[PDB]
Amino acid sequence: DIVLTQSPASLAVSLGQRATISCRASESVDSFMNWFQQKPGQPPKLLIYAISNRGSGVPARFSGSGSGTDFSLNIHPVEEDDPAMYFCQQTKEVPWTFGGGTKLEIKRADAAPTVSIFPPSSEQLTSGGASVVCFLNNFYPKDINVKWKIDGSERQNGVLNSWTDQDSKDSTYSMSSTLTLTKDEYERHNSYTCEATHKTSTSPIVKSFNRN
Amino acid sequence: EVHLVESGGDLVKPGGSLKLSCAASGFTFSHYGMSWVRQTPDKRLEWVATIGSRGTYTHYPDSVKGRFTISRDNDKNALYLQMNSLKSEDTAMYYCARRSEYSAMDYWGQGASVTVSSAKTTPPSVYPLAPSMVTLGCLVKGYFPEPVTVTWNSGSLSSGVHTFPAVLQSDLYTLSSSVTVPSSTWPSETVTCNVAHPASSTKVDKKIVPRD
Repeated sequence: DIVLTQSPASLAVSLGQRATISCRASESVDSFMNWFQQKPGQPPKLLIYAISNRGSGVPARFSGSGSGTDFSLNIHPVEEDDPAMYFCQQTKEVPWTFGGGTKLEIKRADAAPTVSIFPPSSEQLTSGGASVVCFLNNFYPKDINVKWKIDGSERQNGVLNSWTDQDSKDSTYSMSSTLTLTKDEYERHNSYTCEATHKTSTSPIVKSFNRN
Repeated sequence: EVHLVESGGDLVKPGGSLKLSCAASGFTFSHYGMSWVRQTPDKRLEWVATIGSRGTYTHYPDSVKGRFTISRDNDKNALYLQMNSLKSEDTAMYYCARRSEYSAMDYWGQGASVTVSSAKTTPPSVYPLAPSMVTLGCLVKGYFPEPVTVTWNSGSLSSGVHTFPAVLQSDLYTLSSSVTVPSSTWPSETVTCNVAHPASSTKVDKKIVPRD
């Protein structure tokens, strides 16, 4: 069973630059080496086959090279629409195998999140539950911390966070943070706050509401 | 254009069986070999099976050999994948793909979701999220299994939307979706998100109404 190893795991490159992803095969492959591109919500798509031939429909921006054990994919110029998961594949012989996959992220200027906080809807309250939602949309870089505060005091439990893949238009990220409490807990406090602390500004962006 | 549409995905008990189908269109089916590839939650790609164009041969990897069977009906331009003796380890997104010419997987299906678990189907609870521009949202809480699709205004509202990946919250999934619109639009007009959970045949429309 041949084994493919890609590097790096993740790759961040500025617009226009050159993208280089590598894959090393534990055994010969003769030239059965191909590369696939997979964008979120989509199935993998054939980029390069026989290590140098671009797939019918693939733009010149892409190209692969190498020989023997390891090969590599090169994108240049890297565009806004390139962030994705890239995998190399071996078809020389059964069982066919795939590289572990490598995530390509575009690099852009910092961007502050547009923050929105939402109180629990009356419907959820009627059923004894209370989820407070906060959205941090279109920011950059991806790493950012969210802190919840109830009546001024930080809450740790009941928080679920979720990040979206990088936007393929403005190259930003978006994130959701949900603080789920019980109706009774909710009714015992009045002020709820969502705080986004980044690094591109260690000055937090806050949003909050009062139950009354 | 070459098209491969899959169907048959679903939650099945361990040991149970499941039949996945892939409908080919846009080429001479009988002139091309076909394969199934799966992608586990860890995002890794794993070859599952292939069949000759005539169907005179078929092979599999050790992981599924003896449990999975590939079939095709060139008369109806369909590819199949019978899975028996299913395991939790088999839960993944399954894709069908066409083999070309050299030979490579140039065309893939949209993917069918398969979840092997003892947990039963649980429809979601959908709560409306009401607060230059404005951001509204929908909370899709406590459902099983994945996935759900969300739409705003039957699909009319397509831009300014952010649907976050589902997150497991105690054996149950929850996700939310946000939509940003110009103040002109809301609350002037009515905004409603459309949630669909096929597994439970659930279909709901929740209107975003201001509070008070």
